[PDB]
Amino acid sequence: MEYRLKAYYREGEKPSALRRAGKLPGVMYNRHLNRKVYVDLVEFDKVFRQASIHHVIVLELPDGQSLPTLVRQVNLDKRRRRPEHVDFFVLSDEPVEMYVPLRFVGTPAGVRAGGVLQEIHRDILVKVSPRNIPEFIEVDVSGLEIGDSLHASDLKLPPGVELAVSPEETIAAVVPPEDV
Amino acid sequence: RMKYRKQQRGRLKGATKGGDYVAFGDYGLVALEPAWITAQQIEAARVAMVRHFRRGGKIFIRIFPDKPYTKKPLEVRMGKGKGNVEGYVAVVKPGRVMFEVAGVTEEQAMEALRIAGHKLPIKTKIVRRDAYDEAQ
Amino acid sequence: RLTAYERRKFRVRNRIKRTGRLRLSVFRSLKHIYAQIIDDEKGVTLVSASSLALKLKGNKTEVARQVGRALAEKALALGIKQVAFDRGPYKYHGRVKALAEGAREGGLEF
RNA sequence: AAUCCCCCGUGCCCAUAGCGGCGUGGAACCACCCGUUCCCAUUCCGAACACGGAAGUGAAACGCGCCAGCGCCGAUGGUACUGGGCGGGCGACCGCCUGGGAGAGUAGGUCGGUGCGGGGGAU
RNA sequence: UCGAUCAACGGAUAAAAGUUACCCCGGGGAUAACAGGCUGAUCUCCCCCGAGCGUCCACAGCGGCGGGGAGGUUUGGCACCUCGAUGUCGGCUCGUCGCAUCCUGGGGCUGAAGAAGGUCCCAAGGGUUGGGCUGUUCGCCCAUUAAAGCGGCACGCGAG
RNA sequence: CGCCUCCUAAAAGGUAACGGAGGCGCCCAAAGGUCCCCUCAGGCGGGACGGAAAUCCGCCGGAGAGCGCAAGGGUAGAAGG
RNA sequence: GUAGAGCACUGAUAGGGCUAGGGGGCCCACCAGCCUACCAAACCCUGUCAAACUCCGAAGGGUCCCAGGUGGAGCCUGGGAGUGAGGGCGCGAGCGAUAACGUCCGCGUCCGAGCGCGGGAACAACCGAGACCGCCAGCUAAGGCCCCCAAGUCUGGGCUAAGUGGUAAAGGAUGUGGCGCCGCGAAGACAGCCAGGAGGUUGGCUUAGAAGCAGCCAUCCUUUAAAGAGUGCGUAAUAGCUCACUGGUCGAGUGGCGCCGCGCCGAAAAUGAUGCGGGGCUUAAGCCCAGCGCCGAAGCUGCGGGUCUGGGGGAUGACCC
Repeated sequence: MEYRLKAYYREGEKPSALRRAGKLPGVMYNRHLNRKVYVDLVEFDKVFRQASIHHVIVLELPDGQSLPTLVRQVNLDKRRRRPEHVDFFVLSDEPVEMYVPLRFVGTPAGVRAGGVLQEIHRDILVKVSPRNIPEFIEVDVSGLEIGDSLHASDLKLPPGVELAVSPEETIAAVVPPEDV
Repeated sequence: RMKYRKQQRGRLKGATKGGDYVAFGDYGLVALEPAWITAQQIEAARVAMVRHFRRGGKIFIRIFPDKPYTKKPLEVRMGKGKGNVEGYVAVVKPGRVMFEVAGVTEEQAMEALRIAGHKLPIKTKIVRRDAYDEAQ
Repeated sequence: RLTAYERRKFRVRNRIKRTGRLRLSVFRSLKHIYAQIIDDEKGVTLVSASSLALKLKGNKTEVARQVGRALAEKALALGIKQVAFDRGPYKYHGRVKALAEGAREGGLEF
C-alpha cells in the first residue's frame, strides 16, 4: 500500500527543498496524463522496501483519489543511496510491461551437489499481464551442476500467461567451487 | 591483474565520479573515496576472499586492471619520454559497484570483504541488493 | 534497392545540377511514354507532352518522333519563349532519341 | 476550362516516408508481357539497355489500407554538467547561492504529409 | 626555362677539425659541482589487516597478500640565496642536543621453575675501553667489557 | 633540428613540453579530359579442377570493403569499378 | 564537441547462454565417435572504461545584423619608444610519483611598473582597498571587540571538555552528546538474587572414555522449574562447577545494528620553550545556527586648497560649474 503529498511547484529548487525536509521528488504518471507529486521518504521507503512493492504494484492515496500504480522508473541517489526521484504509472487495463517477481526452486543437485552453487540471473519476468500478475510467479527443477543451466524456454508459464521476454536466455545456471 | 593485449602505452591523470551501483549476486563491496587501485592490491582482495570462502565457490568481479602507471626512470633526474610502463590498475572513484559472490551466506562474506578492502586502499563501504533495477 | 533506384536518382542528381533552366521529363515505353516540362522546383511545371492520342503503335519509334515534335511546338509557344534541356531514362537512339528529335523541331521551328 | 477523386509522372521534408506480415488493382494505368529484320545492345545472351507489337496476366517490379515484431521517433518529469558569485576543508576535495540544464532511462509515438504537370476519376 | 639533404631546411663561405691539467679576458648563482632550501626518492622507524609458521596455540615468538603514516638520512628532484666568492674528504682537539636506549633501571609477557635468555611501554642519568690494516668514517680481526648505541649541528668545527 | 596527419588547442580559431603517436623529400606517360555504362567487403545456401580463401548460381547488407602512398577529413546522391 | 555521456562506429573488458576451431587422438582409406575435452565469427542477456572510440548531447565560448552603448574608449595617418627572458594564485589539460615555493601551455587576477593602506603576528602576488595635498572631523571592508591594544569579559539556543583550540591519514575502540529507530508478557523487566539444575538422555567410531565438559554427523520422545541435537573449567572414562531457565527471584524498563554532529588512542626529537604573548573550557572558551551592537582604510562623506583635461564667458588675467 502507498500514498503521497503533491508538488504544485516542480523541477529543481523544489525537489531539492523536498530532500531538505526529507522528501524526494515524485512523478505521478498515467498514459500521457502527468503530474509531479512529491515523496515523503521515511515511510515512502518502508513501503518501497516491501519490494513485493516494485514487482507487484499497489494503491496510492493522493488528494483522496485512490488509484492503481507501480514504478516504471526511478532516480535513486548517486553519492549514496535513497533517491533523486521516484516514478509511478497508474494503470487502465492492459498491463503488458510486467517484471513480475519470480521464484523457482532448484531442489538439491546444486551445492549439496558437487559444491557447485546456483546463479540466479533472471529471478523475475518482464512478460505481459494486464492488471493481472501475482506477488510470486514461479518454477522448479532438481539439477544444479555438471555444466547445467536453464532459462526462459524451459520456463513453465502459469495463469495470466504471456512471455514478453525471450526464447530462453538464462534464468539460472550452476558453477563449481573448485569444480564438478 | 589483467589489462592484456592493450593497445596503447599510457593514460593521464584526473578523477571525480562515474557509474558503478547495481548489485549482481548480493555479496557487495563498494568503493567510495578512491581513484585507481593496483590491479595487484586488487588480486589481493581476490585472494583474501577466495581463500576465506572455504576456498571454492566462486566470487565475481568488478573493476579492471585498466590503466598503465609510470614512475618512468627508476629514480634518475626527469626528462624521459616519460616512457616506461610499470604498474597497471583500476580507475574507480565514486563509491563503486565492486561485485563479489561465493555463497558465504553471512557476515562470513562480511569478513572476507572486511579484510579484502579494509586492506585495498580507501574509505569504502559494503552491502547487498537495495533498490533492484529495471532495464529494457 | 539502392541499385536500380539509383540508375534513377543518378541520371537524377546529375541532370539536376545541370542548370540552363528547364528540363522535359520524357519516359520510355509504349502507352507508358509521355513527357512533361519542368524548371526549378519553383513549384510550377510548364506544359504536358502527349495525352495518349495514339497515332500508330506500329514499328513507330515514330509514334514517338511524332508525339515528340508535337510536344516540341506544344511547349514552343505553350510557354512563350525559352531554352534548356531534359531527363531521359536512356540514351538517344530509340524512344528517347525520338522525344529528343521531337523537342528538336520544338526548338528548330521550321 | 478551372470542384473533390482515382491515379502516371515528378517535386520539399532524410528513416513514424523502413523492414517485414495480411489483403488487395488493371476497365482504364502501368508492368511484366510477345518477337526481333529495323535503332541500337550485352567484353555471353536485346539479360539491361534496345528495337520491333495484337495478345496473356497481373505472378513479378507495383499503389493504398490493416498489422508496430525488428527496427525509426525516442516528453513530462530526474541526475550528471556548468556559465557566474561564496563558503567549508593542509587533502586528493567536498559543499552553498544564481540563470542555462543532453544522455540514457518507463511514456508513448509510426507503419509518411505533402509541392506541381498532367490520362484523366464524378452533368 | 636548367645546376643545388643550401635536408642544422630562412639557407653566413666557395672552402673547416681538435685540443688546453700549460692557459688567458669579459658577466650571470638568469645554468652544474659544496652545503643550505622545499620535495621526499626514498632508506630508516612506526602503525592496519590477516593467508600463514609457532606439535596443540592466529597474533609467548612470529606475518603471506595487500595497506597506512613519522622523520628528515643514504642513493635522487628541482634553482631562488651564493660564481665581487660558502674550504668539499679522513682526523685531530673542545663538543652540544636527540631518542626509534646499547649498559643502565621500572616494568607487565613468555612457549616464564631457577638461572639465563628472549617480547613490547616508561625513563637520557652517568656511562657508552686498547690496538691491527686500511688517508678510507664503514668495515673485517685481536683482547677484554656492564656496555663497548643510531644520529642531529654545511655529513660541528682553517679566522683552532 | 623541413613538411602532412591524429591527441593535448580545454569545444571559434589558435599554443609549448627531452609531451604522445606516425608517415614523406615518390610520382601516376596515363589514376591528366569528358561522354556512356556499372555499383562494395562481408553473412548465408547451393555448387567443376574446389575443396579455411578462387569461379559460378541462388538470397542478405548507414556502404564497416574503396580511393599509389600515413593519418585524418570526406565520401559509392561513388571522388569508387 | 572535451565535462557529461553511450555504447550501434572501433578498441577494451568482466559472469553468463549457443557455437566451433585444436580438440586428447587413428577406428588411421572411404577415412563419420563419443566427448563438448574445445578457440569460439559468434550468441543475446548481466555486466564498466577511451585524449588520439562515440548513435545523444551541453554547461560557455565563437561570431554576423538591430539595440544598449561615453566611461570615455573605438578608427586611420603620423614621428619618439621600451621591454624580445619574469615569478606568484585560482581553474583547465601536460608532465612529475598526480611529489616541490618544479618546470609546459591556456582563462582570469595577480606582482612587478603604481600596486605605497588594512590586513592575516609579523609575509612581492591570501579576503578587504586605490593614497594629488590637508583635519588634534564622522560612516564603513576585511576582519575584530578579557587583557597586552580602539572596540560587548553582548543576548539567545546548543554541543565538546580532550585543553581539540594551538596542522595529519590507515585505522581502532561497553569517548561525549544527537537521531530517526529496536526489548517492556504489570500473563511487573535486565547486571545484581535463591534453589533445582529433571528421568530415555548412557554408541555412532572410541568405549582406555563421552554416559553434554575427547574427533567424522546426529537435530528425535516423553517430561516440567522448560525442556541446552548439553555454549563452557576437564581428566580415566566418569565424577563436580555458571546460566544458556524458572521455574521461582525481581519487577518495571533491558541488550542492540544502521545513520549522525563534538572529542581520545594511534602521531618519537635534536640551542628552548610556546594557541602571538597573558590567557581561557557553561560571556571569560571553542565549534555550530540565531539577532543586536560599537570598533577599523589614505576606503567613503564634510571646511578648504593644488592641477590638467572636455565643454562651457576665454579680457589680459580670471572665476565658477
